[PDB]
Amino acid sequence: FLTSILLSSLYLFNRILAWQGNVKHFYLFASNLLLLFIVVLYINFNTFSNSFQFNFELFNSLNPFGLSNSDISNGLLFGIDGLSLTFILLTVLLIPLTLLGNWYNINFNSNLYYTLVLAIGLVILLNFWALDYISFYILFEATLPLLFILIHIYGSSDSERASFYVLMFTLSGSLFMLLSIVVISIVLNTTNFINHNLFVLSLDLQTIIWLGLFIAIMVKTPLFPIHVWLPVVHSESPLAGSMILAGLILKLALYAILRLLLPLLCEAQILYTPMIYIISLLTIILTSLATLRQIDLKVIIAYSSISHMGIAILGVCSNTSLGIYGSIVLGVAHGFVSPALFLIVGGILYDRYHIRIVNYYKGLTTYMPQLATYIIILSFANIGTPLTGNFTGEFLSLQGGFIRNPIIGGISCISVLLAAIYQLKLTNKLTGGISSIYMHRTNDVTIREKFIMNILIISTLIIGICPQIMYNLLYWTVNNYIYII
Amino acid sequence: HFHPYNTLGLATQSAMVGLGAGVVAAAARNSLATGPRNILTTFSKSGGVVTIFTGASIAYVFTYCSAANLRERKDGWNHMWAGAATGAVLGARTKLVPAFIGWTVLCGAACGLFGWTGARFNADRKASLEQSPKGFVQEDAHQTFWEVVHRRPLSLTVEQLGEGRGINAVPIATATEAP
Amino acid sequence: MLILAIISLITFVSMSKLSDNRAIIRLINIYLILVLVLDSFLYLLFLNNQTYTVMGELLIFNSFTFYIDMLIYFIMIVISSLYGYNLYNNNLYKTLFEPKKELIILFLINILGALLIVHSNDFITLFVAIELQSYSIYLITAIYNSSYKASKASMLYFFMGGILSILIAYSINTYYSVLNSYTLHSLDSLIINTLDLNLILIALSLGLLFKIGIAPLHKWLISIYENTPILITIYISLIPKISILSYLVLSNISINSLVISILAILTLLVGSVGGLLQIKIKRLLAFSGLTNAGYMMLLLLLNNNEFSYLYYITQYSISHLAIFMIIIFSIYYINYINNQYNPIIYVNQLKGLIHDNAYLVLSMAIVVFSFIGIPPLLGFFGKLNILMSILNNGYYFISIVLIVASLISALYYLYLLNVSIQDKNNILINSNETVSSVLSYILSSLIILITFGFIYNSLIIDIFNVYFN
Amino acid sequence: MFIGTIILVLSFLGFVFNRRNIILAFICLETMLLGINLILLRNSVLFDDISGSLFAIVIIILAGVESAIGLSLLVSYYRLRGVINSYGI
Amino acid sequence: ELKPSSAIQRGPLNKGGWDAPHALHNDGAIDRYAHWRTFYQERFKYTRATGKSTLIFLVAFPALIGYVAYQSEGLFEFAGKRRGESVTTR
Amino acid sequence: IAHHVDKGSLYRLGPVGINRLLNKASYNVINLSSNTRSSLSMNSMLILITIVSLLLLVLVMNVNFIIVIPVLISILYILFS
Ligand SMILES: CCCCCCCCCCC(CCCCCCCCCC)(CO[C@H]1O[C@@H](CO)[C@H](O[C@@H]2O[C@@H](CO)[C@H](O)[C@@H](O)[C@@H]2O)[C@@H](O)[C@@H]1O)CO[C@H]1O[C@@H](CO)[C@H](O[C@@H]2O[C@@H](CO)[C@H](O)[C@@H](O)[C@@H]2O)[C@@H](O)[C@H]1O
Ligand SMILES: CCCCC/C=C/C/C=C/CCCCCCCC(=O)O[C@H](COC(=O)CCCCCCCCCCCCCCC)COP(=O)(O)OCC[N+](C)(C)C
Repeated sequence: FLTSILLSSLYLFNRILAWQGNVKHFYLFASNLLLLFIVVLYINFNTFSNSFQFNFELFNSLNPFGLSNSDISNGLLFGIDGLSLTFILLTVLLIPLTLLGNWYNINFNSNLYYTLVLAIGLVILLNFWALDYISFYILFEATLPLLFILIHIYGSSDSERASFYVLMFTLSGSLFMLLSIVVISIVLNTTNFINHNLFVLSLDLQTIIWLGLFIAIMVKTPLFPIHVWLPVVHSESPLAGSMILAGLILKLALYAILRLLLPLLCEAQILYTPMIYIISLLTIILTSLATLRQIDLKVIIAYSSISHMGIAILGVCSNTSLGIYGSIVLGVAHGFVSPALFLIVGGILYDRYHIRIVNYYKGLTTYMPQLATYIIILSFANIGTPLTGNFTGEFLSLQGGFIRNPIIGGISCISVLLAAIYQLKLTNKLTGGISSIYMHRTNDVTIREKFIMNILIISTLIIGICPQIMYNLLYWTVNNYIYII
Repeated sequence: HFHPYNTLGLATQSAMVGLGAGVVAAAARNSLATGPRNILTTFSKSGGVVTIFTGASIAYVFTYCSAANLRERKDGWNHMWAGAATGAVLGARTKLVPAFIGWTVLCGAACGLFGWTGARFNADRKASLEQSPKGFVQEDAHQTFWEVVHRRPLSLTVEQLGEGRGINAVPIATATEAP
Repeated sequence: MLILAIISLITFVSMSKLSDNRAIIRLINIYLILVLVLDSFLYLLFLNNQTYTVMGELLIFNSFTFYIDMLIYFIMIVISSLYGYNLYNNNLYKTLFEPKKELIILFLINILGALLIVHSNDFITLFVAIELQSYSIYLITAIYNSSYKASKASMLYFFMGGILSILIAYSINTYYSVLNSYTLHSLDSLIINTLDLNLILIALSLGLLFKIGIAPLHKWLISIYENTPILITIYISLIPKISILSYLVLSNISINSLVISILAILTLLVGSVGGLLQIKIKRLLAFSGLTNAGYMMLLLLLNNNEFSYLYYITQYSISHLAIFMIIIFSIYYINYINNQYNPIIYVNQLKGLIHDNAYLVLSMAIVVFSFIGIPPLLGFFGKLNILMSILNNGYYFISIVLIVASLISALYYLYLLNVSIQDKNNILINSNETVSSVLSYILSSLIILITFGFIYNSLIIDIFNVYFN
Repeated sequence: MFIGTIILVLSFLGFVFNRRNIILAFICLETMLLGINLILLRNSVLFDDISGSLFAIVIIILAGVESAIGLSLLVSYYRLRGVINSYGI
Repeated sequence: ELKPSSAIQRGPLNKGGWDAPHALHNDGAIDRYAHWRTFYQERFKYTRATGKSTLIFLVAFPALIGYVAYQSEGLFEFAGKRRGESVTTR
Repeated sequence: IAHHVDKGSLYRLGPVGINRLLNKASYNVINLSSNTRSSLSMNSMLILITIVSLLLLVLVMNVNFIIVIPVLISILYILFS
């Protein structure tokens, strides 16, 4: 049955490629089918169980091609809790929006581009299903060649250096992640997201293991020593690469610090949270300050994403239920509101004028009133202006970080000010003034751009008016990672 | 414990081995070259090689043994300080201050990462996972390095971590109970 | 059955004309295929790591060495397909990829000498087989004698192989002068404690290892690999590597050696940063072999390293084979053919390869990302299982040097990609003649192995568990 | 062991610092093989066995075959360049 | 005599589609300024102002808030407190 | 911060300084055998140097391991610079 579904489906695909040159209609169709499938899975999800509900094993020895019903299991496990399914819902409603986001600008070799974008989306979808450390790690770096090819073939003038940096920095942190994963797999002889809180390592073996995982998380939720590939890989990517990156990869490393570190490095983690607070306060302040002198326009939103991830990390590392919940709300709400900003700068503003320097853009209200409406609504939604989901995440993460250490909570609370300075400094320059003498007047915002914007604004407003709507997934996982004896 | 180092004589021995290594490398550069070269161009057209060898040898072993005698314990920090001194000597041939500082800090970081892994190219035998007790403890004992248990002693948690943040010598539940 | 082929073959080749050489190679190709298919059931001999010694403790046959001979036969089937099949039917590729009359003779004699090293138990079998394969590489290098570079390379390889063979002979007779013995089966766990065999056994391993291309003495081999023609160098890069390393991994005489660790650190360093600013594709391609031989010098320090070794061997062999075959295929699309023996030299000559045969670039990208060690591909599990043996056994500085070396080596691997996915002005639209069905199927098989070979990891570990334990 | 060691060492250093022609390199290679023979046959006599004599009679034949192979290699080096340089190949 | 084949038919590459008319007048001064700022690092050099900034923001400020963060870990509880009650522990 | 720290000194420890370090180290190890007109004398003297030098190193190295670390640091310095 299940094989006949697939070679029906492969024949479906071959015939519509034979009769239609493009793929994008079928990729949109498969994306929305994947949406409906994940929401049917959410209907059948048991919230009253802490355990992993929809389990499957791939590449077992008794059945290498397909599912596994065995006494012995050495393949790759997959399955979800509420924590996984939160990010799966966030991922699956963003994949059609990034396929839709480049519906007209990619002209030359379209089918390659849409295949790469859908492939990256599928890899990141399967990242949240994984249940081994090696099964997490394999999909965790399957993205990188596709990102390299996507950034190198499509982009601006400088897409060679950006493609190199997205392979280089990510690979360089993630190799030390592999070091710690190998040490875990030779001590425990098991890599598993199920059993791994039962095993207790020695304190100085834990403090050796924890370093390599935290270095990779410092590279990928980019904290201050290496926060540095991120503005260039944003500022020189195509549109769906930027959107998928800043909506999903950074939140994937935010998911990895919960899933991989907090269960079997508890006694290490307590010894190291002051160092994490040094690094996260120091990547809030110094990056939020370095945004004030920026000549380019996508680079400002890249540095914004740094500062918001720095707020979220002191939520997960807070040893508080409030901080864990607020970091999850911040990750999901940021994954909504930031790709809308990258669409504002890269889609409505780079398709029309093909330059990204700030000095050309002035007085956009008088020819584009509803674009300007979007720009100011998204600016305030990005700041931490409430009823938005960004303030719920920032408020609960700042509260957890105040519980764990009140002085670094006191100096971390100024991120409310620092995040608003550069954002409103950009927004009043874009909206205010006489219309630019460099810009000739173009079209106002189109139906598909307004469609993407309206979806990404409603989904922040619903979380911002009621953050309880996703507590039913998280109330286990908010208690799961707390170590208060 | 530890016993104090012979900074005097280890530094003399290091100056001897650096002098010999400079002799050998200057002879090697003499033999592997072009042009009019004779027997006493070994120390004129050497490129300053004996200075490199002896200066690095004196600097590293002096700073290593001095830092281990000043700190009165032996770990990888002494390799950090001695590599910083070696990077100072190797960076002074660069007559430039920022490159000098770069040589100092980066050679000290590389040598400290070297000395923290054991300061050995090869392996240690009994420290290996292959030649150590591993797996579960089979009954309750002092859990060694490379070993796994199911539950840890809470007294070890209080002594190693602290009595502060969320961590206490008795859980919050039974500290607050009705009788 | 190699002996049969040599005995039959030189008889048959002396009577053929030069018009028949290519067809002769086709015959031998199919012959070796039916030695794989019809005769591999001998794996049933080696249950539970049962080991035989043959010819009076002269040869040793276990399942490790059975896997190595299967690997060498598979690679010889690929290489002999590359000689015996035309790329295109042009008057171009006939004057470029042309076999000599005595090429397949020297191929099979070299495969014989390479098998009698891995299957070897005593030191004179080791010696005689080392010189058999060394004279064969001398003559395979010198057989395209209408070439200045290949003649100079054969002379250089003669002298540098002669020194390092006399060093092996000195180490063997030096071992004999302290032990009236030839076996390392003589050693048996107690003699090593009460006898200083360190200097002997390490000098033996070093004289064996400098022929691979380990780091102080690497440049002469890089020059031989750049000077030989493009079909010869895919064979002489692979076969001494896998034969000599499969000897030195099976015999554990340099366990926890300080000298081998120094030279492994130095090999990983000088191969990674050595091939960075290099503009010739075989140079670029040979420093990759230098680093990937460093990763084996690491396993020489190990006890019980047979999984990590054999996995990373067939990994490197498939990846090596495929990346040379892809740049064989890119010769059709370059705007400039020099140098009849070595028609593509500079790596910028493959610059617009995505706009002419984009699936060749898909091929190329797959094998280059497997060289880097990207997790969906087969090179990742090789590097992973090497790390699982390095960290298990206490080599902590070696681990970080391995990681930094792989990160530095990723630069010049991706430089191939960076060149090939680029804009080109005059692109192909319509070409009349086709690439060989027989020979492009081999490249596609080698890719499908690399991409979808992670599927069978657990099957392979279970079959490993039974036949080696 | 003295005569074989010193002929091997002096033969090796005469090979290494050869800058004058190419056939000095060949004959220094052959004298290296002679020194290896000397050391081994002395050890066979001192240990009262043939097995060093076995390896010595095999390495005689291998030295001969390497001389034949390598001198044909020099002839093919000479085919296209009717001169052999003094500094080397 | 080594020329790639007679049967190639190679021709020029086009991107394809519509040439959008120019919506933006380039500024040479703004483009040169922004190209100068984007690639600022390849002309960056160490000076005294650079050294002041590097030591102040990379070593001095991390050491300062490091001292503050390690001195004050288990100091403060403010959860349920009253008048005359300590809010620190040590 | 945006010029002297983020684009200035975090790139000297990052992609801008590593490119220059690797450029210099690769140039030095490629010019390691640039000198002589001869291939053969060059490589056969190179074989002599190492089987001398390694033996000298282990002669140092079983006496004391501290006095051989700066020897190897200096060998890396003259090899890569
Ligand atoms: C980018 C990230 C970089 C990360 C680098 C971290 C490397 C840090 C290494 C830590 C580590 C290897 C663990 C690595 C495991 C996986 C590592 C993953 C890959 C890492 C690549 C090497 O530990 C080394 O630490 C050095 C200093 O830290 C020492 O230096 C030297 O100091 C002076 C010598 O006397 C010299 O005088 C000076 O000359 C040297 O300088 C070394 O001697 C020591 O071996 C620890 O292993 C060891 O720890 C000890 C103490 O528990 C274990 O103790 C045993 O077990 C308990 C009961 O049985 C008892 O309690 C304990 O008493 C007992 O003895 C051992 O079983 C052993 O296992
Ligand atoms: C009719 C068949 C004729 C015989 C065909 C034999 C061809 C030899 C080819 C060698 C290179 C191609 C890779 C093939 C790997 C085979 C794995 C294997 O089975 O090797 C075993 C494990 O290997 C190990 O430890 C480690 C081996 C690592 C393998 C890593 C590569 C993984 C992906 C490629 C292999 C899977 C491809 C399967 C595609 C269906 C060890 O030796 P065995 O005594 O059990 O062999 C028995 C194989 N027989 C039954 C076909 C003779």
